[PDB]
Amino acid sequence: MAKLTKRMRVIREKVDATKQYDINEAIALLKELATAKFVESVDVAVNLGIDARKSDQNVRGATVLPHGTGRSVRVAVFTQGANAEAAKAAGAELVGMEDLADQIKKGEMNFDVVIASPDAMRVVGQLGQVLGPRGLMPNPKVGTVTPNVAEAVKNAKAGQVRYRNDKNGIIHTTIGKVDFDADKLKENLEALLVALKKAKPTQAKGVYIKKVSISTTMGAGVAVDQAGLSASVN
Amino acid sequence: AQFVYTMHRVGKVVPPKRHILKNISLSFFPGAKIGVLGLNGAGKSTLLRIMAGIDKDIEGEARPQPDIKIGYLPQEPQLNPEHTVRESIEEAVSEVVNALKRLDEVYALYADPDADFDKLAAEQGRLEEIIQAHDGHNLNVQLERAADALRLPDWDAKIANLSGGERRRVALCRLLLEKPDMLLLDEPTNHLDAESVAWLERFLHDFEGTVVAITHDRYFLDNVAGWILELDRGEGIPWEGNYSSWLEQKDQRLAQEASQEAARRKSIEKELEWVRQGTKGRQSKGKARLARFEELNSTEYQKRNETNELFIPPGPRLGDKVLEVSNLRKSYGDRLLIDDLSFSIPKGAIVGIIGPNGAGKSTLFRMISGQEQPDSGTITLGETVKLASVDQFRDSMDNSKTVWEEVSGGLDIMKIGNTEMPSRAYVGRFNFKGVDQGKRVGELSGGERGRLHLAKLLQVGGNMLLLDEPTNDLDIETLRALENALLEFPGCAMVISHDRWFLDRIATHILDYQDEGKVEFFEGNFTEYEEYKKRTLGADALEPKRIKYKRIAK
Amino acid sequence: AKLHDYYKDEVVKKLMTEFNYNSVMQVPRVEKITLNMGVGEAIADKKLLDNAAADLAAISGQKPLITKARKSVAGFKIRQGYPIGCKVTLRGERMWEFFERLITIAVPRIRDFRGLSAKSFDGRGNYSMGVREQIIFPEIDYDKVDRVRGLDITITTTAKSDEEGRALLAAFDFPFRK
Amino acid sequence: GIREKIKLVSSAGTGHFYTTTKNKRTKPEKLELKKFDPVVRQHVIYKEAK
Amino acid sequence: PRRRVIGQRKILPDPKFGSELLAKFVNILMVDGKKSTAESIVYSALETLAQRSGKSELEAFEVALENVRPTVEVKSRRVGGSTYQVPVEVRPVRRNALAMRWIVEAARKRGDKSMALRLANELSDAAENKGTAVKKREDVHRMAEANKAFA
RNA sequence: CGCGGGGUGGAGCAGCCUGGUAGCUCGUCGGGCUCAUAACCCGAAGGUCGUCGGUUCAAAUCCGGCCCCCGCAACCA
RNA sequence: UGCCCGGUGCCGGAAGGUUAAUUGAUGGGGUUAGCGCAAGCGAAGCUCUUGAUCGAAGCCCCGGUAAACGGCGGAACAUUGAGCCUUGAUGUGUAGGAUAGGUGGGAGGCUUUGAAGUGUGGACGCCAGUCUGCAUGGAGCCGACCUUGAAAUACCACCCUUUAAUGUUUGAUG
RNA sequence: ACAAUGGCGCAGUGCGUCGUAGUCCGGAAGUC
Repeated sequence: MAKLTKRMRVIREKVDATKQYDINEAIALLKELATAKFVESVDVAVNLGIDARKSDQNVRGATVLPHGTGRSVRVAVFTQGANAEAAKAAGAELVGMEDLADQIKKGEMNFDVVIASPDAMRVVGQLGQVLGPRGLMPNPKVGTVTPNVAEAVKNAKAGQVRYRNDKNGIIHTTIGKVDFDADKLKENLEALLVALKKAKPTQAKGVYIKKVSISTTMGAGVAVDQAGLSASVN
Repeated sequence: AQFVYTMHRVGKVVPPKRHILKNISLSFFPGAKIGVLGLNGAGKSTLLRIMAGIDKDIEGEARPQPDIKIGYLPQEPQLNPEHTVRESIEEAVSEVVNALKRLDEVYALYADPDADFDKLAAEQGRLEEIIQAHDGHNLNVQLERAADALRLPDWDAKIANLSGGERRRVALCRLLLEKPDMLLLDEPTNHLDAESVAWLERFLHDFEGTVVAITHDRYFLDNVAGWILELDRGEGIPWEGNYSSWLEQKDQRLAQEASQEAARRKSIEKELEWVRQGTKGRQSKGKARLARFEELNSTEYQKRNETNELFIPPGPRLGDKVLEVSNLRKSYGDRLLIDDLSFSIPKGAIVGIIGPNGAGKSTLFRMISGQEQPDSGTITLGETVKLASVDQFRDSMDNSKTVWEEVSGGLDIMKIGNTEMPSRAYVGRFNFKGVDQGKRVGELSGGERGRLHLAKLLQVGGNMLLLDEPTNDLDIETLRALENALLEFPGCAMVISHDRWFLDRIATHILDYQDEGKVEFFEGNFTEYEEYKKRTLGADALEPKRIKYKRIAK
Repeated sequence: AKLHDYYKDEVVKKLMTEFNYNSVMQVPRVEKITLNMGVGEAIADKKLLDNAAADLAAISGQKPLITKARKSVAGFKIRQGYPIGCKVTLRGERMWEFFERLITIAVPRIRDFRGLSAKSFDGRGNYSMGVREQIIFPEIDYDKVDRVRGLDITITTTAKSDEEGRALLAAFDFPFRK
Repeated sequence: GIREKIKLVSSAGTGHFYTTTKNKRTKPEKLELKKFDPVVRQHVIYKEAK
Repeated sequence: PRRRVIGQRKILPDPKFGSELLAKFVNILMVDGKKSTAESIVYSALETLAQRSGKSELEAFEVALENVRPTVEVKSRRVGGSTYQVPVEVRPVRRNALAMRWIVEAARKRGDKSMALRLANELSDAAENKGTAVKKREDVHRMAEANKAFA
């Protein structure tokens, strides 16, 4: 793959390149180092100690964070039959009976959260092995298919985040936008950190954070010293 | 940590033979590419059977790193006779496929009116942790296409019809999807064709976390090949590098050592000889005579197996036309093996047979031996021609039988071809002294199980040899022995090889299995075929195709 | 099949009234007949005996008993318990069966034979003889056997004299045809 | 010489072994017999060898 | 003779095509003094090659003539009380004389049922460069290449 | 008397602690190269392993029992 | 005033083999915040043990020596490894030529020129591609790609490996 | 003599046979 291009080098030479700062300081830097592309979304790339090769820690799943993530909380449901029969009252956002994720190579990205069902997943989504070159197609790897579609949709609309570890222990997660209040951002950050403490490493050394890297859709990123239990965000 | 594997004072005592491994203390680190070398009986396959954990009846501590997955590839794989797809799916993705099938049942259950949603959602969590922990799976087209790119026989083919390299290449490709991090493997160079050896070289060379094998090829030792673990008195001596001049140095290190030990012993005997005349006896008569002789003066054992060598029975007298094939055609399903093949073999002729594993070489042998028939064309043998066949498949009745008994069949006197001789003396001409004869087939090295195999099938008389992969199981001193024996045999033989010198010995003619139904016959030494090949190459140079790039470089 | 009956009635009364006995149990009845081959097959070749075995088992309907050497011989190397040949003891049915086949067909086909030979007696009353070429039997041919052997025979009978055995032999039917 | 000393381990009873000798010169095979277990108080297959 | 040495003496033409390369070719192949039994199996060898292969009869001995033709050879030259093997370049006259001989010697040595058969084998393996005749030449090559040092 | 080594074809030796094949040099024999003789070339022959028997399935080998040749010692007085 | 360096003594050499103190890495064991009616699992810190890494003289080995003992037959600096970053470059086990590690962000740009094309030097036999110097050009390549595949490559984090450069830290020799 | 430049049969030649074998070879030996 292509690596660290001229555009990223030069943007980084204007404000800042490869260092850790306090959460208030980092985010301020990131916000103004943004270029455009499109109005600034923040995501966080969390390096922790993994026992994930042997699934002895839960760091591939998805949990609701107290504020609704991304810029629009965008939900699509691949489902069929007697599972979304019982989502009649609640309502799935979008039903794909087979075909609903296919917009990507036409220059079109679109979901915060893809909900999938047990009848659907065997058809569509069951090869989770490769999705390349991005991980958006619905997969076994973040897991937990629907017992009924109803509850799954309610959770996603409320503010559910799909996170995996990469390969070697970096857990990439959408926190929100930069327009969100320091206090509204703080909460999601704190929430992802307790989510990991619950799910501890069992013998990857006791580390729930190591190196925090932080990013937005276009600019250049920076790293945090600590983002969760320190004070404020802005 | 640096220790990917570590060994503390490891040994093995075999009181019939000698001590076969002793005081092995080594540390294996990331990035290292190690070939373990030595003769038959040097303990090199055993050292790898210890590190793989196969053999654990040892002194000392043989200990792996706690987070590595460790891959081991033996010389005769555990793949059952079952089909190619079924054995390829079996020990690799099964654990993930069972998790993906339970995960589909859980999908089906979400649409069932009586399923427990809370226990379904916990089973889904423990399934997705398995499928992610394993990571890979059977997949839509991957492994299946990868096996076809790496040119393995049919996905619906039987593992039991598959020859040395193919069956090993499947086993390896599988093994690698199962456990990657450290490789421990049992002479992987023998019985694997040109494109498969160039593949194995590339893979081992790029490898992570490390590689530990064995080889008998000078090309391996130059390309992969970072470190050399010499085994020979049962001690291990790691040496960093190198090239074929080290082998020459080793031969010179043993000739110096054997002669310096033989002089020290002789030097001691002159001093011992006078002693009677009128010493007091004192420390020499006890320390010299009782303690030094038999045990301490007995180091010369490994160097002595070099001059036991090996034997092939010569022919029954036989005429000028041995074998006549005209326009022979043979296929297996849809795969053309042989098409319009014609050759006649003259007396004193040694025919080399080349090409890939599974090209159809053994199926010719089977038509000559009448366990097959020509689909089209004809095979005519002379009338007095007697055949002696040597397979890839070298299996036998039991593993707890003696060397002598497996070869003799319970006879003191054997009729070897047209002539009677004592069996014990016949079994010894394959390098077997009375204590090596009394050992069992399960105990023996592959290289001893190789001489054992040849010693057995050669009793019917050496009139017409059909040898498939001779080099297979052999250690290098047994390889020198087969070569020396073959330099003294008269010929009437059709023989396979993959090994350049061995090819150079076995041609006075060539059958080159090139492609489906293309098998070429040429009459001459391998050097003659080589000059012909360089002439074809010449003309190939000017022609624009990216075929010729492989004959130029890798 | 055949000889069995010819023995009960005709043969038995003929012997009875030549020795003028009054008990019909004082008449010789054939007791057994042994088919030994022991031409050293298993001294230089274990499977040649297996062969040899099978060849006696073709004329008798069933596998044979593998024979063994009873002490150490230096001049032939062997030892006690060492295989060396094979027998088939015949009593009853198989006795009859063989006996028939033999006299009828085989005995004409013996080299230059044309009469009677009844001079070989143990002392008790028992008869033996050899077989040089095995192919003299109606079901053993050269276009059937892989290579030719001989074998030898031991006819035991409840005779108490060689007058007795000698008569028994002459009272059987040698027809000189195939 | 000395016919070797094995220590025959138990696997439904005791955690120990009974003690005996065997000829390894002619048996590369691992020994097993029924020997009596005082912990189970019943006879049982004993296994394991040198 | 050392004074009255002379070159080839008037070979009798090819009956069929008229080439005096073919004339020589036949000559060489004969034994016990019979051109008839020679030339008989020669035409038979040509026909079987031009048949199998499909080639003209012409190029079936002319591009066999090129690939069996040598370019250097090995002379065991005693030079006093000492002896050294040396190469020299084979004399043009001799150079394809040698060629045609060897194609007959190759088939005599290299087996098959009959001499026309054995020769319709070598006439292939000539022009392809692997033949028993090809070998001879790919042998006096190696052996003038090591001794290339001396001369 | 007391200790121990070695007896292998015609000569001089290997093998022998590992019992299943007797190997080497010279000479001899037969064939060649010389006019002839040495050298030289090709091929072959000659051995109960000093013996007698023993354990062993089997001894040149391991173990004993005789016939030999050579060494070591014969001392405190 | 000759012959012997195999022995014993010694001298000269260390490339390899074996090798001390040193150093204390890894594995193993003990304790128990805590998880659990629960059996039994066990973090951190502290210890009990094993002894990676380095490591010489000696010794094996290599070369000598008998007017040796004796024997003389049948603080700086240069070079150079390695631990961390920092800054780059391939990321090819099946198609797909391949630059599809993998996940989130995410559909339009400044990188004031960043076009791009034509050509030069190096890099990958993935040499289609891009990486990467310099001239013309102060200008937007590129995303149904072209193509296969269940998935297609805009564009920002960033993952570790094979590896490189700077910052170094450290261990060596000189 | 040892053989298909041939053997046998009706030097050479015409047919027909044998197909490389100790053979229809040679008159056991012998594969030039």
